[PDB]
Amino acid sequence: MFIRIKCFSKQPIAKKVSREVSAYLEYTGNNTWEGHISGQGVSNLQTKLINVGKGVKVVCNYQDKVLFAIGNVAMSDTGSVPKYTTKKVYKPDDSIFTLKQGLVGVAALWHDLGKANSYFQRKLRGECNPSDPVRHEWVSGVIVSTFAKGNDWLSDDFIIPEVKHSDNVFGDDQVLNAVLWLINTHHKKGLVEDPIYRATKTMFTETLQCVNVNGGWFNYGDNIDECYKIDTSFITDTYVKQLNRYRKKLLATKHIWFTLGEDQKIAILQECRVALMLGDSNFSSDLIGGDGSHLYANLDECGNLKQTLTQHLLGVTDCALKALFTINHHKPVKANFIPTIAEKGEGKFAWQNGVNMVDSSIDNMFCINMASTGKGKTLANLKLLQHFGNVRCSFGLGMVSLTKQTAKQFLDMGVDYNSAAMVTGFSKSRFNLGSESLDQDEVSVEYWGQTSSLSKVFPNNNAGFKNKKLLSAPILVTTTDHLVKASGVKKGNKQMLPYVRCMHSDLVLDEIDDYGIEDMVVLARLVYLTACYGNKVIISSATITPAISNIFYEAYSSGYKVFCANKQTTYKGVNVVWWDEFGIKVEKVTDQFSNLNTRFVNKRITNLLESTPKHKALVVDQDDNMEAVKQSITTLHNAHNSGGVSFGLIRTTTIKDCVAVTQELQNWETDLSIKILCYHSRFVGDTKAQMEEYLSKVLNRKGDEYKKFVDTTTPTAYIVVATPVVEVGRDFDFDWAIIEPSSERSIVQCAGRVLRHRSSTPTTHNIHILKYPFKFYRNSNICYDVAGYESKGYKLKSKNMLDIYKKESIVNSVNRLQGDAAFYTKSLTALEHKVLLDKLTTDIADTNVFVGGWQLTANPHEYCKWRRGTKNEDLVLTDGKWSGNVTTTKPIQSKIWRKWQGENGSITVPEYLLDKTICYNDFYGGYEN
Amino acid sequence: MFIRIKCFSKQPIAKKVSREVSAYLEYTGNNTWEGHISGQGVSNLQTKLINVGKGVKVVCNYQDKVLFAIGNVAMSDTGSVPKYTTKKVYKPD
Amino acid sequence: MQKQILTSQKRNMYILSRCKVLVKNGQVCHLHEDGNVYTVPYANTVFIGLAEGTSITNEAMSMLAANGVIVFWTKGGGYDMFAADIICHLPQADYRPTKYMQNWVRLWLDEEKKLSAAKEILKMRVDSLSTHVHDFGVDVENKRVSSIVNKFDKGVTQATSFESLLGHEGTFVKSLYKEYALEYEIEFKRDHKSADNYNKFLTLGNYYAYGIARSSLWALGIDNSFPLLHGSTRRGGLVFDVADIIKTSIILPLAFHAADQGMSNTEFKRSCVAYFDKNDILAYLINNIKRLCME
Amino acid sequence: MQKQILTSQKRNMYILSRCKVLVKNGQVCHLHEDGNVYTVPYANTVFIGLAEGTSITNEAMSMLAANGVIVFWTKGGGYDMFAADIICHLPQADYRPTKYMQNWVRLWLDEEKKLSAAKEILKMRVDSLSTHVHDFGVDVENKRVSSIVNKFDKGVTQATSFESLLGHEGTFVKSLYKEYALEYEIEFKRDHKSADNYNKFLTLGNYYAYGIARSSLWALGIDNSFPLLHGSTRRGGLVFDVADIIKTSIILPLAFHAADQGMSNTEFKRSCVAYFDKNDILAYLINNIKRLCME
Amino acid sequence: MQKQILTSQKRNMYILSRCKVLVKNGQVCHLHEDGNVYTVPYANTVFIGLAEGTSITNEAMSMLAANGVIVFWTKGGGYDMFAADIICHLPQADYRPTKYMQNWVRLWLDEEKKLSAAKEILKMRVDSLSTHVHDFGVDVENKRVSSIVNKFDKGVTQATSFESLLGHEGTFVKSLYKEYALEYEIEFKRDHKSADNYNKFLTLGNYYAYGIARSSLWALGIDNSFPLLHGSTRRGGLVFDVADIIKTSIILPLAFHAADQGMSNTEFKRSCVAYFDKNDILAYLINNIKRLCME
DNA sequence: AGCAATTTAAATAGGGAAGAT
DNA sequence: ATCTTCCCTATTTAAATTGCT
Ligand SMILES: [Mn+2]
Ligand SMILES: [Mn+2]
Repeated sequence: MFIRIKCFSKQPIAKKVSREVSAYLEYTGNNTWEGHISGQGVSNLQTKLINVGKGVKVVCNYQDKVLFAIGNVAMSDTGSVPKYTTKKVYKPDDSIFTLKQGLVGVAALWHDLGKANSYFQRKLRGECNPSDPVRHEWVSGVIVSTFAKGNDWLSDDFIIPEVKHSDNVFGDDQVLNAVLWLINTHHKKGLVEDPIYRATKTMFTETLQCVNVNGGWFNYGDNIDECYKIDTSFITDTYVKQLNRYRKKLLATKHIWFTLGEDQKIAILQECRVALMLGDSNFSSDLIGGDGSHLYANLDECGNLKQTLTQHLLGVTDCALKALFTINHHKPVKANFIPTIAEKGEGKFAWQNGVNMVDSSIDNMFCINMASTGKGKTLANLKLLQHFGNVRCSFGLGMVSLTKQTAKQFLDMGVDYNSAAMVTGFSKSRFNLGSESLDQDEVSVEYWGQTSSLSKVFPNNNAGFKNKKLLSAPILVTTTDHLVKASGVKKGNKQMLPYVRCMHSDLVLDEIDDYGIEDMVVLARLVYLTACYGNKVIISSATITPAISNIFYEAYSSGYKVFCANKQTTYKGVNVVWWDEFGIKVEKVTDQFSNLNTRFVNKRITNLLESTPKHKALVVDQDDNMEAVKQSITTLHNAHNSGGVSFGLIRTTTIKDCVAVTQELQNWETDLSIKILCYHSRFVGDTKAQMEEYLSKVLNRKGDEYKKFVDTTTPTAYIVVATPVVEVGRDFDFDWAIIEPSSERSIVQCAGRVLRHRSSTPTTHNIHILKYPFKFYRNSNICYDVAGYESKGYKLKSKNMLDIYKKESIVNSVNRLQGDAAFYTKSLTALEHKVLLDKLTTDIADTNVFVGGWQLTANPHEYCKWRRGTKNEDLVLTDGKWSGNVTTTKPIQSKIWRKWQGENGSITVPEYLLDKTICYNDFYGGYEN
Repeated sequence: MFIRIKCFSKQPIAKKVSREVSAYLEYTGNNTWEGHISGQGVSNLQTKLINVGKGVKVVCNYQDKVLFAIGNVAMSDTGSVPKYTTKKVYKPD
Repeated sequence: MQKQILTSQKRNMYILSRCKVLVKNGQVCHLHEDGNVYTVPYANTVFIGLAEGTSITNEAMSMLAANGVIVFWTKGGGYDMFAADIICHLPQADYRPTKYMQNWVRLWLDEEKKLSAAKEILKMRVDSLSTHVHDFGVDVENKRVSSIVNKFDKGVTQATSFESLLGHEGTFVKSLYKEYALEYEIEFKRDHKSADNYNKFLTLGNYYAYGIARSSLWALGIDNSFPLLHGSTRRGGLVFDVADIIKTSIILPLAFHAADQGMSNTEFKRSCVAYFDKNDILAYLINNIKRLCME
Repeated sequence: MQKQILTSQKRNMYILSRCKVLVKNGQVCHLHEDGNVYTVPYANTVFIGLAEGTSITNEAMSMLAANGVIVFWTKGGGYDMFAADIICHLPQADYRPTKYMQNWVRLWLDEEKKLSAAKEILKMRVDSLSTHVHDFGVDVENKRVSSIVNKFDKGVTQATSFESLLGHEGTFVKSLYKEYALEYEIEFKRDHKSADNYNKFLTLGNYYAYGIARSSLWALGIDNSFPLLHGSTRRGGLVFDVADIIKTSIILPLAFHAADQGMSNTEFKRSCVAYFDKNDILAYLINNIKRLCME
Repeated sequence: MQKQILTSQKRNMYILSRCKVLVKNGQVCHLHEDGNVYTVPYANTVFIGLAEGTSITNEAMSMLAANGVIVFWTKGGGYDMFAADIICHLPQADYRPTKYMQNWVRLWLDEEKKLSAAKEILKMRVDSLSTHVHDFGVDVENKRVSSIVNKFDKGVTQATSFESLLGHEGTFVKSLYKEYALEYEIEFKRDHKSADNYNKFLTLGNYYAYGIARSSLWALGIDNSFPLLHGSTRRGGLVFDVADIIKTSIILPLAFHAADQGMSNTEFKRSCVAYFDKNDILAYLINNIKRLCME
């Protein structure tokens, strides 16, 4: 590897970086180094070139592509190394940036006018309840609305009038309404409980007129008259001139505001709100010290009076203005040019040369990567990102362990920690034992990286470790919940960090089908927000349903419409890149996405069908599923075994179902040597982690290394009874599976856990589908709702899987890929597709995906909750002693193959099952006994 | 013929030679030019680099051997381009 | 004022994209829309090109023209199949050598002489293939390429009309483009309005070969307005004969290799510089028009 | 602290001549008498030889040894005829991995295991020949080299002692010296004291392969006092035993090509860096000596 | 400055600081800081050391190595050496490992001499305790310390395996730690990660002990990959095993005195090297390794 | 619009002195 | 001695402005 490093630096920051860059490369003179070094040498040079201080101006070239660029060095657009760069390059009708500046400046000088009431003064001094009857943002909004109703609010002297209690402060003037919504929602968004309003309201002001004081601001309301008697000590020199210059800025630019569309207004006001909380939290974090008394805004850690309200308003204004400037004029730090990506894929990765069919100069890209598992999907996503140049992306993945797997792939192929940042925000205690030096695994949290210039506008220089890893990451391999808060939050400033993260970075969401329906709705909201700033969305899901692919394209198309009309460019359409392991297709799609997507789906189906059938599923006829499991285990051991040894996966639905199947199979008298494992999610930290590592090392069938992790000498049935934790994110390979039916994507995923690593075709049948789910004996009205898309609004007419599924069927992604809306009441696949198009629809609703008008409100974050689960309290095992109503028990010790013990950790119990003892056990975790 | 010209001149003469050496070679940054030129191209570059005045500090490398060295530039004895140049090197009998 | 650098040994080669081209402090440079000023070596530049969002000034154009740098503008194509119109500023203030234009005129006006020159220039692409052999892509001396160029030479030998030359031209272009497609295992259709990298690399090489051809013609004073091959499909001037002498020998395998390896456009620019410089394709074209003119 | 680069993955190697090596602002740099201070990439350096007229401070050795750079001097016993003591300081402050010493000395003490290991390292000569081919010199697959490699293998298979081994070395090296010389049309007698380029380039490559071999030894912890070849003219230890794996495959073809193609000492030195990093010869010798000790 | 260290019997390990070593009038001298030159007699020295502020030249290096004066580079103090070559039987006449080295290897190989040498290294560690009596430290003749000594002597003499010797060695070492903690009125528990004065002072004193044991192992040519107590996978375990002899006899009382009076690190370094120079601790380790390896 | 003259100023290089090891 | 830190020391680059064509 031959590199060349050039320095642009002034100071002796052309000198103390010269020591480190002259420790690793030869000096060719004139502050230019050039030579041969290894990739780990590149990583070491990066780590000790960035850590040496601020102001390092370093460009590296590997062959002729730029390896890395330290700082905001413009470096190369076409040629490299410019001459002098001075000022005044373009200076356009910027319009919408002047609009955002005027809105943020006018609102930020009015965002805390409502702290001047006597209640907030005695709240800061501390002789009343610290919770206000009406929040000060609403009081400042009442001030601004009363001033606007009285005088002309855009060109007049200010003077705060006598204000009363107003239920609504939103009128008709679109720009005033924007300023009012920025003022009122500078801490939290208003929440609308009204069902008719949630049913009908769509527009900007027409929804904003329904935002009343009862949506969170009106806490208790007994001291309203003191909350609206206000002093007017803000009339000073610099506050009045700042208010005048920003109001006239808005006055001069609001003529382009009425030429915007609804989508524009929503996205622009979201940006304005994010910059306003950025400036407000930035000025509230630091201590300024000086004060002019008689009025105060915030308190220090000692509770003393600080940050008087005139200079508080001025500081929040300038900090929000500077926030806006750096978030709207940033050339963000991108990743290194990974040299182990750009070469050809060989063999089964040979489809990854589809990036040589995509244009490298497209400003936008919507990848739908429909490639099957085991083909290197995430490597192909990184290849697609690097085809357009240097990489800046957020790999948002479900589960901690899947982020760990993608991080380990990124580490061992070409990516160091100067470009990658693995973020899992829980600090799990799963450590690697055996040998620390001989590990060559366990990707960790260090991020030598490079701190971006956006950290100076965040509160108190961003944060410590976690938010520095969030914001400053070129490549952010993260759990997805660090990105879905970009679309907005209930309370606080947790929106700004993923918002500013997704503003300048691409978004790569892998296996989006494993998320929930509301989770997929907020993920497509994130896709729309990412496309709002021209970034590229890579979706990587093999079993995509047309509905999902369509609504994600429509979210990207609305976002790219926002980005196109935001830079005053005519919208040519979205560069959609359909991708699988058989080919690629790049089309400029502005309309008719459905026929092209279904034609690619049909081409992928015909490229999947002439291949040999790997998963032949038979739906059993035996009604009782206990003895159906027995007979199917006996049949698939007598048919599918490797010299007497067979691996079976009993995929069931819930935990007590799993322990019921386990306790039946343990007490089942047979000549077969059944060896039973329980693989559900309710387990203690230690025990769970141990199951994972063992299962990953015994079900690895790409080699014969497993022969030494199990007793393959004696003919044995190694059976793993598992819940849907096996069908998501597990690289497992079973000889056969017996599936309790809950949803068709569960069938396709548990087919993907059988012969995942081998290529031998089954002869007779490798999957035995149960006749009924076990909830049929508990609830015959609805049985597929647990881990399925059946529900109270979408009920199957019959629950028989002979009626709702094929008796003999080759299970692949084809049934999920096709998409059928008719006959959803008597087939599982059409039931699935129905729900997917009836929840992820092209409407705005309130919990929908095109959400417009409601982004202003708190409604999409309350009624569409990301990871909406049950109450979930956590019973914690502390050194062998349980906390709550747990009561350790003893398992049946009949056929347990492996049982790992646990002493620490915690189990997640729903509040429903907290009533009784969860009865934790070493073999199977939680049950009802 | 592929050459590389490095310049370590001071004063505005450094800028005046940059016009001529940027008329014939591409700019690789940090007062270093590098590119393909012809035989007589090198000559025209020599003729209008020397005639431009006194104080021109130009080293040219063809492949790895030094093509030319304008001035009394020490340039290369083994490696090329020094750093902390200074006085009192040898001082013998 | 010295020998002013002869055109065949000029080496630098650019197509400038999204930058206003100006002069700072003596030298011609281009300034992009981020503040970056990159200098143009105008004394050694063969041609510059101007893509979308480019803007050159007067004295910059003067310093290119008086030094003898042919300047064109890449956009202008508006049809569905053809690279329609490329606008090209000739440095005519340098008074050109004359008798090569007289020889080109005496072969252009005589119809049987134009046909004879049409013949030799059609086999000139055949010998271009034989001389300029790349290290990658196809091998020229395989059975399929030799069979098709043998059928092409046999058909162009017995040709007697320019429409027969246009038909045989079409079969030659279809034969090569598709054989390269087969080698690189892709499906190929030549559309100038396509997002596929094998196509816009071919249009970038169309612009590169256009610039090379006007520098070769202007070095001998030959105008583009004397097309020895003409037709309804083939209406671009003499640049659409001296530019596509070197498609299937130089550009099209280089475009397919660049679209197969799949980095950005700048490696393709630099690869065109490297192959036009190493094998002296400009001097090769000039010397071929030299042995055309005096025969 | 970091991984601090694996010593097989260091690519820079130097032999400095007529300079004062020192530390100036934490930089390993050699200063000549003309006032020129050239830095050295000490965290990427494999070795720094020091020729006549050289000098080095303490701190330069301190931060070369902390970065794992082997420093030797080309005088003393560096006349290369006796090859007794080329003064070669190693960084033993770093506590090296031990297991290669253990397997190496288990086979050393056992004389039959030493004889077998010597045969493996003698076969590594022809292995090096086959792996590292050169396109500017002797083809390895011609009849003379294949015949002499077959004769060398059939002689070293039936070998009984180290005196028999010493003789097979005479044959291989001397006749490969000669075979190159007859193909390079030069009457050549190997002489370390000779002035012709065919010998000064050979001694420079001897020092370069000395540095590569000694860095490969020290990497594994292997010293030099445990050689596999014992003889009257084989004074010098294990570093020459590792180094003469890559005379006739690398050092000798590069030296012969250099002399024939009139390279200067500087470019021969560089040609040596290019071959030692393009084929990754340091990792080759390190992995192959792991194959040698192993059990 | 100029510093003399007796090592075996008659040869002296010269340590040179703040001086420039070169050749004047045909023999090796060095200019010192005061501008006064000092020569060196070749007969009385074999080891010559280059401390901080010291540069040597090439012909001085060559003439020093041709006179049997083998040079090493060390951190200032003379007992923190980072660069040297390997002792042979003779520096010019032949290249053989030293008798001490070979004896060590043979003793290490056969399991019985390895066990006997492990017992012996602990016998001489108890001897070291008594031999090097300090003033500020605890009395070695005290009843508790003598009971610990006799417990260690019984445990080493009655043991037949290495892990028993490791448990007994840890018991003795931390029992002396406990005794010195009982002296200096502190709760002392040995951990490397603590930032208190006693633990970090003992850590850097242990690093000084590792340096002087490394010099003593190098000076008889003993390699750093044959530990007696520590495992085969422990990198540089023989340095730790030899430094164990003086860790609890010299480093521990000096470190506890240094943390008791609380002075800084450089003056603890000068106290450690003053104790090394005054009582000839390196010469004690040299004679210790001779008596171990000779048996 | 490019440039030139010409100021203005920020920074780069170097030498001497003193303090560390 | 070697090397580092810092203070002169002024020498040396980059920007800035502005008539002039
Ligand atoms: Mn507030
Ligand atoms: Mn505030």
